[PDB]
Amino acid sequence: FETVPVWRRQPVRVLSLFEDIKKELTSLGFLESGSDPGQLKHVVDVTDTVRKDVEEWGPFDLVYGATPPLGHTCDRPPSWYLFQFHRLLQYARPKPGSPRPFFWMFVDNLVLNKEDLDVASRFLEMEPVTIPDVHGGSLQNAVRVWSNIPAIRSRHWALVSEEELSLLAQNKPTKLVKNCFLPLREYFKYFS
Amino acid sequence: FETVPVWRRQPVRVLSLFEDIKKELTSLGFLESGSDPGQLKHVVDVTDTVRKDVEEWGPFDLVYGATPPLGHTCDRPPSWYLFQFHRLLQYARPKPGSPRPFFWMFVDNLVLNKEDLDVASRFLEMEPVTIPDVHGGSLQNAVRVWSNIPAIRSRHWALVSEEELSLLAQNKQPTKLVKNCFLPLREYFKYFS
Amino acid sequence: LYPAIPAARRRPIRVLSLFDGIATGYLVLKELGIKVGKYVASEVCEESIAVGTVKHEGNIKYVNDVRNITKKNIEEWGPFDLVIGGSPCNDLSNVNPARKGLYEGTGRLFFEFYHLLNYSRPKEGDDRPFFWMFENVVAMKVGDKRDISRFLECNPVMIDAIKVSAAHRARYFWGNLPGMNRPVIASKNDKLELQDCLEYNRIAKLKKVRTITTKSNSIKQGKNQLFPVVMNGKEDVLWCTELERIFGFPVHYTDVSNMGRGARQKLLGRSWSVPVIRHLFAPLKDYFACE
Amino acid sequence: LYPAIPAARRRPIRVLSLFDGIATGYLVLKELGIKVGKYVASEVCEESIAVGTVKHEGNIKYVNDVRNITKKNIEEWGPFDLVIGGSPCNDLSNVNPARKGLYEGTGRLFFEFYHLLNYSRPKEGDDRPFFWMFENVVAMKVGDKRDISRFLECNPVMIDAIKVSAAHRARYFWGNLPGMNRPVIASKNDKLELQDCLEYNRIAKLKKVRTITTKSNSIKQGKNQLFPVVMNGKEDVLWCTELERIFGFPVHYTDVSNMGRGARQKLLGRSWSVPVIRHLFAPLKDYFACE
DNA sequence: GCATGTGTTCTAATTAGAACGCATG
DNA sequence: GCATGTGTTCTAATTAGAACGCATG
Ligand SMILES: Nc1ncnc2c1ncn2[C@@H]1O[C@H](CSCC[C@H](N)C(=O)O)[C@@H](O)[C@H]1O
Ligand SMILES: Nc1ncnc2c1ncn2[C@@H]1O[C@H](CSCC[C@H](N)C(=O)O)[C@@H](O)[C@H]1O
Ligand SMILES: [Mg+2]
Ligand SMILES: [Mg+2]
Ligand SMILES: [Mg+2]
Repeated sequence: FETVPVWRRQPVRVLSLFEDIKKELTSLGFLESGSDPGQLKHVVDVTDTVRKDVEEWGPFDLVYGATPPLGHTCDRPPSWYLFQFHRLLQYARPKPGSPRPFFWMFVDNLVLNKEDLDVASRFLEMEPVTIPDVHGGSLQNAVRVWSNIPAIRSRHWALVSEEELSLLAQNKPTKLVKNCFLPLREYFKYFS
Repeated sequence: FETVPVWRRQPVRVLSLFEDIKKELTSLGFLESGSDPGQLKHVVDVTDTVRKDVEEWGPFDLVYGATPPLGHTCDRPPSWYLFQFHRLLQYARPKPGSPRPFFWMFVDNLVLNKEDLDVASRFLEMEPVTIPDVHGGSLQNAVRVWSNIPAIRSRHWALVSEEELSLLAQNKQPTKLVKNCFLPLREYFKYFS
Repeated sequence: LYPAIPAARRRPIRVLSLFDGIATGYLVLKELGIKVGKYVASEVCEESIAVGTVKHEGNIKYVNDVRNITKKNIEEWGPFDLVIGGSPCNDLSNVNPARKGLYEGTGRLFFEFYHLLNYSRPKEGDDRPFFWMFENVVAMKVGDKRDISRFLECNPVMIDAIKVSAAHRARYFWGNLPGMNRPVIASKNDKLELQDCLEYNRIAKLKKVRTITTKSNSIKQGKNQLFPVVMNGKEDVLWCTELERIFGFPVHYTDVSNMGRGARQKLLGRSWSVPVIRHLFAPLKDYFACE
Repeated sequence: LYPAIPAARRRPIRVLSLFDGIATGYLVLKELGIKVGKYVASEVCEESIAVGTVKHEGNIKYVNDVRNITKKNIEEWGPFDLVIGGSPCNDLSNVNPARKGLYEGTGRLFFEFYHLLNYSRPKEGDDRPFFWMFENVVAMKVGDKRDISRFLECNPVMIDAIKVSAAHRARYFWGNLPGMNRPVIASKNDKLELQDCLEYNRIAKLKKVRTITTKSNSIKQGKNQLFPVVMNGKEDVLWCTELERIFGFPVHYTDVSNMGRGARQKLLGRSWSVPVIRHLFAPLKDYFACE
């Protein structure tokens, strides 16, 4: 997908699953501050939603998937969130002809086991990239991301490995994932 | 076998194997002491004997078989003496039309085990009769006999207890014994002395 | 409904079999008279592959574990006219008290069928024929059956093998095969009573037997688990030759790889009832070449 | 040696088979085309009898242990046109170091064949035909082979199965069959090389196989005892169906009674080489009805 | 020259059996 | 209203495997 002239960048239409990022997304100017629902649709439980629902919910420009934040409050198995995310994604993808750019993304807050990770990457057709938020004096934020966003992947983020990410599994957003979402600014309207 | 008049009783032509009973049968009086071609034939190793060997040896009126008496003289397996006896026995049978009486007898001197004894009776078509040959003061002799001689199957011997008499067998470790069983042959052939 | 195809336009069938087992799909396809252009089977059990290769003399392209089948594999091996499979049910069936659902254990392997099915689907603008079918047990959690139907966007057909075999085998069948909902009928060669599956000088105690699982305890029948067969006035268990006739497989179909009684029952216990699959694949011979 | 019989005078064959094993005699006779009027088998092993009844659908009258057959039974069951038998050789073959010889252990069951053969022989004045045959191992004490021939009044011809099969099997054959000493020739349907007996995707290391006994050690060949078959670049032993074709038995002949690898070789290890017996029974077609 | 064998045997794996399980027509 | 089930597990019988054997062409 090539980049779009600034005067044709229409407002983004997003569908967020299992987690509402309306607050995080409005912060960086993607949704009108007031009374513009048509940009984000949110669903928490998906086991009963059919393609005809997603098709009728209006075409989407971004489909966001996220796991529950680290905490012993998940009735669903960790693999359930991806399988359902992959289930709806093909419901939301437009016709083979591309009228506009279509994006998707799936983030894990370090809840998937390794075999859940290899199943995740096989279904999303890419190995994930890791986004660390390090300041030396802080070890706070770290998530894994599968997405077709061209700029989230290429930038050579700070390379640190998983036994320190499992020091965060001994520990068993504003700065880190807002930096994740910025490259979407170059494709849709900035509301300021 | 109806009995023969005295004036047509020929002398026996006997084949005895594994054991020579020339002395026993001459004493009772079936055999001439003068010797033309001998009427009794004796062989002890018949592993290389064929039918025409027995056939050329002249018709036989009686075929006798015997295991070796108790001792270390048993060079061969115990069952060997029976199987070889049964093999040569068929060689001595005459044509189906029987011109004269044909008798056969096989004696065991308490040599064969029970597995051998039931094999014995199956091949000889007859359960054995035991000869007590035991006086009140002496229980010396004891043998087992299979034979088609009628009086060896007809008459009432005195019974015995076999568990106690297998103990006689390894407590060991002749006339009444089997020569009394040879007597009934006298009516069918000639008496010499 | 897909448009009918004239006889001349028909080409051989190209099918992708996932969790192939002992090649039951290829068997009923060949016994139906359908020309099999290519049969790509993804199976991991060695003895299973041994049965498929030996009994069909290498017409089956085995392409190991299904989780290692890439997207590129589907287009290279493709196109596929038929996509069949039944995932392992040891973590779905109610016979196992320690089942793990379809999201953990071996139940996740269902989503592999869902994943590779979407790869094999003809892209929009290509309305060539394309059929698929998926089998699993009835004794699964209603949440599992619900989710399976969700991912496949289809509701299952239950067909019990008792109508066409001498055994209880109730299984769900998702798919788009022509006329799966039609009433199933018995054929002349369908051995409907256990006596028809037994060998000479063997007597059947019952007309029908309980559901055959991998284990020997499912050969015992009923409350007291009696032996199902009498021979020479002695009670005996079923024979491997008889279990094969019960399932509709050819006699000695699993006489491969020096397999004993237990191994042959393990492969057969997880397989399909051949007449049930024949009933399902029967309308396919109107869409492909037959010789 | 034997007076010829015109075709119309021929009547079906009546056979007494002692130590029948897996009914090799009946199988050879019926594969030849000879009408079997009666086949009386004396066998003690249950699994062996199971093969005989099931594979031949109850045409065989089983009369168990040979030592309980009386002179009356031979005349009731008779008359017999053919008496065949192979006495067990565990106490006669040189492969057993603790052999007990002809007169003790199991070897003494030879005399049962000799005993019942005399019962079956036509009496003098019965010019009707009558044939017989006895088989045992070559690796036998010269005294035992001497004594066997002594009781049978006949000297054996040795036929090695390698002339007509893919395996070493040298056995003596006493009998009076027409032309036993004739040269053994192979048939166009004889599988002469081990590769001809193997299944699909199985490669033979050797062209011929060492003498097959009951136990698994006779499959691995030679000094180092290497596996005989390669499959998918892995060494493997022979299969049951392959052992059957080595012997000339039909495929799946011993897929009976839930028998495993070891049990089926145990029955096959004691059996006859079918093409050898076919070479021996072949002239019988000119003495009995054929349809 | 030296590999061969219609088996007995002892032991190391290996499998066969039964308990176990409970929501559901 | 009990019987049923594309199976896991641990035990008790199983069997598989290789050593053993040596007169003989
Ligand atoms: N990861 C995997 N990849 C491919 N096949 C697998 C697999 N895991 C298990 N299997 C196989 O999938 C099969 C499911 S049982 C179904 C067998 C088949 N439906 C038949 O008719 O016989 C089993 O044989 C199992 O060996
Ligand atoms: N006492 C007996 N009575 C009858 N058969 C016996 C027996 N003892 C052993 N047998 C059987 O005799 C057979 C000898 S092995 C020979 C088998 C046969 N010739 C074949 O072609 O297969 C064995 O199967 C054994 O089970
Ligand atoms: Mg085959
Ligand atoms: Mg229906
Ligand atoms: Mg059969």
